[PDB]
Amino acid sequence: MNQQKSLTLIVALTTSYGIGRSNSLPWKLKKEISYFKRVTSFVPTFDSFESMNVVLMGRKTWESIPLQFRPLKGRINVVITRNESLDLGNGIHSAKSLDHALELLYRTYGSESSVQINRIFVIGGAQLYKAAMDHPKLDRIMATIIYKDIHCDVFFPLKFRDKEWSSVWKKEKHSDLESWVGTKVPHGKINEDGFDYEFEMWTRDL
Ligand SMILES: NC(=O)C1=CN([C@@H]2O[C@H](COP(=O)(O)OP(=O)(O)OC[C@H]3O[C@@H](n4cnc5c(N)ncnc54)[C@@H](OP(=O)(O)O)[C@@H]3O)[C@@H](O)[C@H]2O)C=CC1
Ligand SMILES: CCOC(=O)CCCOc1ccc(OC)c(Cc2cnc3nc(N)nc(N)c3c2C)c1
Ligand SMILES: [Cl-]
Repeated sequence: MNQQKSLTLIVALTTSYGIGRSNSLPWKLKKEISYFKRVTSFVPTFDSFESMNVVLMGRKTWESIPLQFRPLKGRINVVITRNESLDLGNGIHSAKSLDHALELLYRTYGSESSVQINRIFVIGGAQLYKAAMDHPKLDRIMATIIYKDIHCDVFFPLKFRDKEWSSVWKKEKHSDLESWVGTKVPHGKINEDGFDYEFEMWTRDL
């Protein structure tokens, strides 16, 4: 009673797998953030009466979000921190691991709760991404590929777009991305402030 739902990782990364710098994002992509918000928030209409998605994040990531945007609005936020202490918070879930997170959510949001969980997202930390990539329930990566080798100092931990991982991870057709995401999504290269990026969806079999 815990390993029911699959997990989905969402991430914006460079062709060199760069995801962050001096604790922030090394780009300003207002439309990319907008896609992040849409994907992490989307719940099918019949279910949206009573269902919410969950965002799981590292502590370094909760801190890196501008204070004005936390908790990520309209999603159940859980911060994962090996050190369950005084950090605050208007109603804010803390777990010491990804699995302890799942147990807290299934305990807190059972049939018995007015709020029901739709999809569960891991939204980063390189270190949390690492745990997710090792988790037997992670089966989907929503990747925004940034076609510039922007200087980063934090990297996504597994080269999932590369030949060595290509029998495990497969990029899906764009219509399948749109099906999963529940709307039309810009297809192909988008340019916002200096460089091209594009939305991808990768899966693996559990
Ligand atoms: N480009 C993208 O899409 C994204 C980029 N980022 C970027 O990533 C950088 C953050 O990466 P990273 O340094 O790895 O930070 P994380 O957000 O993964 O790390 C923060 C902390 O979360 C806890 N934590 C993470 N994993 C575990 C685990 N398996 N078990 C217990 N606790 C855990 C902390 O433990 P403790 O409290 O014990 O220290 C860890 O130090 C920032 O630059 C941020 O801007 C973030 C999200 C998305
Ligand atoms: C209400 C209007 O207000 C808004 O627009 C929302 C504010 C969001 O601002 C952010 C500022 C910094 C930031 O660094 C972490 C994030 C997190 C983020 C951003 N893109 C992201 N993009 C992708 N593909 N994946 C992510 N996982 C991701 C993640 C975690 C968000
Ligand atoms: Cl958001």
